[PDB]
Amino acid sequence: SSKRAPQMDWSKKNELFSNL
Amino acid sequence: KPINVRVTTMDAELEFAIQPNTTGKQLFDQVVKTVGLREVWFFGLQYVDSKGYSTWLKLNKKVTQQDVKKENPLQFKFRAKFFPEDVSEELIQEITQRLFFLQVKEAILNDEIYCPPETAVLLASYAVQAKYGDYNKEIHKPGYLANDRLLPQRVLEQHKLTKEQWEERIQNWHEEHRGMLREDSMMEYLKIAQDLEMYGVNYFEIKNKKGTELWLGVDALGLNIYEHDDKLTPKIGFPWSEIRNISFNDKKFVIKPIDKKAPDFVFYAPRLRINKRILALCMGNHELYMRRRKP
Repeated sequence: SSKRAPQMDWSKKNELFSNL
Repeated sequence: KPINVRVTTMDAELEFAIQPNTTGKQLFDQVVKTVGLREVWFFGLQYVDSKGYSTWLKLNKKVTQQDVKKENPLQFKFRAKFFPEDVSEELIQEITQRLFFLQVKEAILNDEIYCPPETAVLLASYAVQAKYGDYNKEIHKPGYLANDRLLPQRVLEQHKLTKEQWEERIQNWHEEHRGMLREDSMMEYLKIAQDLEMYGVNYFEIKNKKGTELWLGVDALGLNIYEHDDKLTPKIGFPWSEIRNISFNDKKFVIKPIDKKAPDFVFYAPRLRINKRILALCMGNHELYMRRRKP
């Protein structure tokens, strides 16, 4: 697989983003 | 009346003249006519403004009403603003291939696109094949690559290898590309380059709610969030197919999803000048993404 971002839904994206 | 302008491609310098009413689209179309390029949708013109910032020229607007640095002549760079998802399938003309090859090589050598050593050596190898043609013992005696810029500075510093040893490593690969034509050699370079993690992505200083400094990546496939000290590893991705709208106000970007039953993604970006470029790159990359899936 190419260097792409891990798969997740938009709520999970926000949670992960919000405490990076 | 009349205004001298210089437009530079990666391998040519063009001299034109414009009138106070000349639009960005007119100058752009002239460059494209002169160069004979048809894949126009990847490219734009760059200028430096009176404040010193590098800015993309707006096409549907007069050149004289965009605060281009006042000098004789006015200076422009013809460059790729957008990058195909695949070079093989989308770069049809050789001029388009050449201009892309040259721009990407420059960004790799300037350490703007990260490239690990072995790959860099192999890439240099294709550049040598493209410039020099077939290896020839009679012409290419040791030292023949001394006046070539072949490797990124990052590579030349990390190792114990001397300049000449690096040139030997590159020579060794060059010998193995025997009957490879210039066009094919440039395409082989591009095929390897396009798989580099930093290739084709515009990076911007970004923040979350907590105020944590991150990177935003805008590319052909969508949006990506990177941790501040790792531009190679996407941490969160936003493919174009999952995006409904992108807008910004003052310092806040709002990305609205297709789902509609899903929350809005928001982030913060400090400078208006920069945010305009972020917005324009999203729209363009989104439009080109759709076109490829709806011919």
